[PDB]
Amino acid sequence: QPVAQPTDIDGTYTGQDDGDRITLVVTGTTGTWTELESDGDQKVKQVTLDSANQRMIIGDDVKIYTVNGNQIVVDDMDRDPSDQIVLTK
Amino acid sequence: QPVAQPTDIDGTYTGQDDGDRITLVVTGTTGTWTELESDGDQKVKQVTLDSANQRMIIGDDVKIYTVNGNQIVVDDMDRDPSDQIVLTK
Ligand SMILES: [Ca+2]
Ligand SMILES: [Ca+2]
Ligand SMILES: [Ca+2]
Ligand SMILES: [Ca+2]
Ligand SMILES: [Ca+2]
Ligand SMILES: [Ca+2]
Ligand SMILES: [Ca+2]
Ligand SMILES: [Ca+2]
Repeated sequence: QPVAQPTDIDGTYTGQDDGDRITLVVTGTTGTWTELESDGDQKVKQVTLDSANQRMIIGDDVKIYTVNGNQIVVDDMDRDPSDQIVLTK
Repeated sequence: QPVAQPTDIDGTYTGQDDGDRITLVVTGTTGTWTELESDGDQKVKQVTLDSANQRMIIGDDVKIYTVNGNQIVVDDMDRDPSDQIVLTK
């Protein structure tokens, strides 16, 4: 289904994904997604947040997001739980 | 109805109620509720947060709370909108 998300979720949320530390900074309806690799490099992707349709676009990859207070759960469109990412501020 | 709330909502939320500034600090499942009066006095009440049953106890007054990201909406049990308080971090 498509469930509308809260619109005010400014903050800096962190978590882990396939060994990389993820840092999501949300400013309004946009953001940045930063991955910290093993070697210490970082990959930075621009984010847009579609709150009505629950869509998080990271670079050009479409995700689903769910806001639970300080927690943001990020899912693949097929919600493959092997690929779910949990971020917390 | 009774809708369960996110459990991780640490932060400092502010708003206004009947001319007083309200500051809600949440730590885990507890908190403090501070009212700033006109004369500059403050009234401080202890808070408990019942996330499963959506109940916020402020001192000994029972409220309903709804978490929308950085926003916490606090309602009387009869949800009289004349008495709703919106707090944001
Ligand atoms: Ca803000
Ligand atoms: Ca590299
Ligand atoms: Ca998949
Ligand atoms: Ca993975
Ligand atoms: Ca925390
Ligand atoms: Ca006084
Ligand atoms: Ca009433
Ligand atoms: Ca009032």
